[PDB]
Amino acid sequence: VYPFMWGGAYCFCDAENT
Repeated sequence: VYPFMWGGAYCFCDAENT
């Protein structure tokens, strides 16, 4: 459910922090 930081955050870490 948390494929972000797991394999590589691309939202809360990218979506807003590109």
